[PDB]
Amino acid sequence: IFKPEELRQALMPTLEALYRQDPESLPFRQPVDPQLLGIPDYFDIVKNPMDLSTIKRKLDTGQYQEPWQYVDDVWLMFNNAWLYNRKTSRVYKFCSKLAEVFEQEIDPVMQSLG
Ligand SMILES: COc1ccc2c(c1)N(CCCNC(=O)c1cccc3c1N[C@H](C)CC(=O)N3)CCC2
Repeated sequence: IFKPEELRQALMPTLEALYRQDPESLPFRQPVDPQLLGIPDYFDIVKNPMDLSTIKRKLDTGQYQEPWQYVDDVWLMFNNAWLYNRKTSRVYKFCSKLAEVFEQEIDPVMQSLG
């Protein structure tokens, strides 16, 4: 059983590491509004949108029972971006950088949580 405060304390630094990436985190910080962004087919392609602010809210409000659910949301965010965007795009390349950062951050943390 994982207490929500323990998950927050352990996992939030990994999320903060993503947020600190500039310019790479910028398209990932807030939920996608497809009409506002001029990408009206977004939710047709991306069935389960995810973004950094949603993940933070889930940690803040105790919505994860176990740490792999958090890892899965981060990876969902990445996979959505690699699915929707062209390989030359900023979002695609930025996603790839975030995945590099996340891999390094999450490893010791997951080992520590068990
Ligand atoms: C589009 O690339 C950039 C790169 C840098 C910056 C911005 C936009 N802008 C705008 C940020 C807001 N737009 C997006 O978030 C976005 C736009 C088009 C497509 C995608 C968008 N992002 C999500 C992940 C959905 C996605 O899969 N693809 C801010 C200044 C910095």
